Amino acid sequence: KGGVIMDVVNAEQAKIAEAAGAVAVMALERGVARMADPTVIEEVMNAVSIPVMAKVRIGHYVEARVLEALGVDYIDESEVLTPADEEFHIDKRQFTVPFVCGCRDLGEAARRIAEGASMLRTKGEPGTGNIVEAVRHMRKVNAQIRKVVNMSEDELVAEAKQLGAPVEVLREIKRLGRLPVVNFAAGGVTTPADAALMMHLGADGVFVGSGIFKSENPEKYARAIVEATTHYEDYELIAHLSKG
Amino acid sequence: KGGVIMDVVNAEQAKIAEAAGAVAVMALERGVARMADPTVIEEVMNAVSIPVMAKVRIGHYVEARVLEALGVDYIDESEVLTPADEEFHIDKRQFTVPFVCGCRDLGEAARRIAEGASMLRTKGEPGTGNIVEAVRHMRKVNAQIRKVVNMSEDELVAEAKQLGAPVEVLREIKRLGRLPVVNFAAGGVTTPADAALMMHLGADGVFVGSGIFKSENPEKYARAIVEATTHYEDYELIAHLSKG
Amino acid sequence: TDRVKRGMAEMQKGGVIMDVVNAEQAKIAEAAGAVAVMALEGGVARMADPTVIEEVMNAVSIPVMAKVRIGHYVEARVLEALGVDYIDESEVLTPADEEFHIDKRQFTVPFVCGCRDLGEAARRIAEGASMLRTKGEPGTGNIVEAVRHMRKVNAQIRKVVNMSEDELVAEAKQLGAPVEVLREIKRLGRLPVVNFAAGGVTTPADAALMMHLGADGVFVGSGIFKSENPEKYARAIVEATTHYEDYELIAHLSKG
Amino acid sequence: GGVIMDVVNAEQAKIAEAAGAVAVMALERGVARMADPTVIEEVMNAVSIPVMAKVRIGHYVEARVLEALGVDYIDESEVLTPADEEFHIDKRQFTVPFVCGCRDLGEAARRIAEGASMLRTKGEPGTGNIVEAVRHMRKVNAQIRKVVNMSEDELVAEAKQLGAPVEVLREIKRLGRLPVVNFAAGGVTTPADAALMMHLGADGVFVGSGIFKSENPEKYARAIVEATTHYEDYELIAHLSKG
Amino acid sequence: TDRVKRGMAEMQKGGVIMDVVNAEQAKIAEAAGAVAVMALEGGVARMADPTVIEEVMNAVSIPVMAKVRIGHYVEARVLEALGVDYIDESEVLTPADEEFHIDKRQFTVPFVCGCRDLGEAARRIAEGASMLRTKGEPGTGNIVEAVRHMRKVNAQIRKVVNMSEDELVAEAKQLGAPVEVLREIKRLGRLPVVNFAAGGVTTPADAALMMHLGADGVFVGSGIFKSENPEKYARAIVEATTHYEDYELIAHLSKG
Repeated sequence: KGGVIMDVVNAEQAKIAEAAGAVAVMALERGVARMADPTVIEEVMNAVSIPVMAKVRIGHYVEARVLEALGVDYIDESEVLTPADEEFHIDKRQFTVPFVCGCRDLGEAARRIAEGASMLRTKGEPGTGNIVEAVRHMRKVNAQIRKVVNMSEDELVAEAKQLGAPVEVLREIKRLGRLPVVNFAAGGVTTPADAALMMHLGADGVFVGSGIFKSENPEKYARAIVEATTHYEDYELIAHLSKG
Repeated sequence: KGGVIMDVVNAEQAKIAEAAGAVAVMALERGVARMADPTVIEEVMNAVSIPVMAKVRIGHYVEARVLEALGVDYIDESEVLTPADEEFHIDKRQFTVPFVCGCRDLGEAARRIAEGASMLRTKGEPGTGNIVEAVRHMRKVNAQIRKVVNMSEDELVAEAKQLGAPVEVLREIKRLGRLPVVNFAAGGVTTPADAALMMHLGADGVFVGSGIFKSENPEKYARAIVEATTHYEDYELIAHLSKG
Repeated sequence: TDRVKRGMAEMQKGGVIMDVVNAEQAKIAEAAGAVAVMALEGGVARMADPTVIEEVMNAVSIPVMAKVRIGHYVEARVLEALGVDYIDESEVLTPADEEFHIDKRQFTVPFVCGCRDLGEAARRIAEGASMLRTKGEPGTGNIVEAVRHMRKVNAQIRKVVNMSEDELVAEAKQLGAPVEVLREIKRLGRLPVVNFAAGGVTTPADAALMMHLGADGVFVGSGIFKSENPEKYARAIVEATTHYEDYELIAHLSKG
Repeated sequence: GGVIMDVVNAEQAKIAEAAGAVAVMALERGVARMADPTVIEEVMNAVSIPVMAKVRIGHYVEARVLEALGVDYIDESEVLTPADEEFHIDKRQFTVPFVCGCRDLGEAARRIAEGASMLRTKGEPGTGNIVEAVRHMRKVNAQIRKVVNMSEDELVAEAKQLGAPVEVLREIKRLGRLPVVNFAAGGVTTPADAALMMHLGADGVFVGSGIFKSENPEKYARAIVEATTHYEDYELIAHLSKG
Repeated sequence: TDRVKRGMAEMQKGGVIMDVVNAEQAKIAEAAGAVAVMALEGGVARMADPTVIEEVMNAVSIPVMAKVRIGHYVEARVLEALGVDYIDESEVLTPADEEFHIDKRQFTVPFVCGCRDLGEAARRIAEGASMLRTKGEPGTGNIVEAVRHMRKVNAQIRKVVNMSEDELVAEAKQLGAPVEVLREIKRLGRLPVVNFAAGGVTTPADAALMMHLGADGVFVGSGIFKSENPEKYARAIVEATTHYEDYELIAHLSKG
């Protein structure tokens, strides 16, 4: 909960991220984008004590099994890599290691969960610095959850048909009053204000990319995001944090 | 299993049907078609020892609760009556009495099951004497079951999305190798040949309507259907049975 | 002022309102347990002759309604002047204005209006309606449209009650509703007026269904008086509507 | 009757105040966001007149940040990169008042229902072209005139047509005008332009960084301010169009 | 006669086949553990110069394939005459006939053909293909199309294996396939020929994936020889393809 997860390409960036207060890090390096070289992942795992994630192409069962074997803590089945299967996602239920997946709406979310996803993430539009798509997705998902939590029980099967969702997952959402997994914001989150907004909109946490490390003082900038995400209703603090 | 269920409008027809070998009977009488008068249903329940069915308009929770209270053994949420809810079916999970529902394909079947249906039935085109739609539906459902039983496990979620079905029901079908409920043919079944055909195509049994009682020798005609449905590969016998 | 009109309608919940064309029918309805009665008489259908309405008002102690053509300000003013208790601005009569409904805020007498969805409901309320009614498809004996309308309205209420406060203006634009009414529904948790079922309600099972689906009560038409024992039939509806979860009871009442 | 000017520093802020601006709008000038608070504080400290700034459409938190800085007015502005393409800030939950853009009476009424305290024409900013600001001011005022004078019983239907909250239309009818002030904005370049907007029914105007790119910003800013105040003094406006 | 051609291909399962342009590359491939090699050289691409093919055949003991243009009967006859072991009627060369493929039944030398779905596969087999291959999108490094094609073909096989016998003719009409081939697939429970992955296979993980998805083996292109240590890289693929469920092993091989 409450946390920020950061993208890193080496041990130095990993240590900054850990020092800045990240709850976890996402190992990458940077045509066709594949699973990272395991050297880099091991480099990062050795550099920190906080959980390390990495990531695979959509549908790439074997890339995922490789990362599981490397002892990675979380796998992100990620659309920002070149999809390897355009119709079917990994059957994540068959893995020990837990998975994070992207979603744009409650139908997708529910299908990812039925495939065995342990965690969800907004799809966003990564690299753009623009928060708009992440906001669209978080609003859509949460609006649809609210509708489902409060709807007449006998209308769920029909709702499930409409959304393209598994009814059992909707029934669980209704019963819990929320998603049975955590759902983070991801894509374009750039300023402290952005991060706190995502929390305001119902995110459980946020993902942030390599933008942090292109700034002049990455340590300070990473901390600003971390503190804004934790104290997302402290507007005096966030105002202060946004001066760098 | 193996059985024939017959439509009846009074005690006399009920006794014929029981005497002919029906495993159960379906009480009716005959603008807007509603649940039958409970007098007629009680008449029929008193006339026989075999289970009695009746049913209600689609979506008619209270008609169904009335029949449950009357001590009816099975409720048919039936499209041949005037639908009362064109978007939502009864939440049958909330009832003691079991329900039979119509379906045309595995998507529908699976939604009915997720609503709590205990038994399924082909939709057919009732009253026409034409077996063609019942055949279409039985072939469709069974073809789709065969596909699902034998398909790659990781493709089910996507299949469920395509069919508009709850994935848990597909997973159960795969695991069992068939539907978790019984599925009868219904609509247009007229000759002994027809009845045995439906069994040949994978039906668990058949429903037959008031056509029987408009014939000259209903007893003989009802028996012919019953024996054809039980001995559906005895072609010498069926040939004999079809001479009336 | 709106609280007084509305307080009079909320005194009707649990109840059945019946259509009648004369004093005899009115007395049957009252005797049967109706909380109110609706006075009436293809081709063009107008406000009823005031003689008939007076006949009915004089025949019973329970409130009398009547209803007018949609948009017919003057017909409404006439009924108000007759001392009618409630006016139904009703689409079953031939609409007189196909674009604008009566500005009911300018009347002492409270109005009931039909609606198919929460957008319509909210517009009726903004026009000053004190009570709402499902549109149904009247005369058919078929409950299906009334069900559609009650499910739609209630599903949309449930959505609004529970949605994020900052999304309501956009919701209101989507539904074609006045935002202040949505805000009130969210605050209250329900409609600020009573909402009855109407159209096709025919058996006891039907009436109780409507209550099951969230209706505050039901309207029932001249079908009752074409039956063999109207008194018994009217009572059956009334008892089914009051005891809508008593399935043993509803079962017995259905023989007749 | 006033003029509000865009400024990027203390120097520009003081010129604007000295020229007679009723307020100033702080900015810095990819993806456009809320300004760095340093710049806003720089501007707030430089002048005594109200300071405005800003936020991206839908950015609740950016707005809360500005509120916390002690800014006087927030502009929920479409010239910044929208952060929420479906929902605007629920301004009713804030102490600080907001200004919003609108193109027609429907939009205006929704902004007001969201809690806007002030309205502004959308214009097409940066172009020097007044044409869109005119289109919006004409459309809004024509629709107001229609509403003020229309039959009471036709307002619910009008509200459905315009996509507006009927309570806001009812208020406009009762008041005979908008319940908030409505300024022109976008492309206002010459004194003639500013006075035109007033002629068309604007309550005032916004003007951008164009002023400070001229040779004598102080003179130019004053010209606009005097033209906006004395918008029917054509001899005066003629005089002010020369330098 | 068809059993002899096919018996030679089934001796290739589990294996990796590599593209080579000269003797040096051929020897690397053979040394790396390839079960065979594929001899080759935008604008128009034809059958290779026979000099190069002979160069390659003389350089190694493992089978040599080459690839021809689609429909190029004569190019194929030329390669047959050169004593090549397998001919690939290949869409990566510029098609010579856009409507008709070679009638491979009239040849001694066995052919491999591309397919995207079971319809195509069955038509290739009816034309006399002895081996099948995914079409992929070659040169891109992207596995996605090869995966699409392997999933489609295998999903359709699984459907046919298990479907009701009397539905096959209609299935065959739907898929544009010869029914006798479908009947054989149903009887066998699988394709009567071997089916390899091809197009974009780039990492060890890729190769093992294809096996996971049901490929009988893989083809890999000139990408191998543009790497820094082709020998090591080629071996990595070969070992990953053989030990496709050994994830610890596949993990180590990926450093290089």
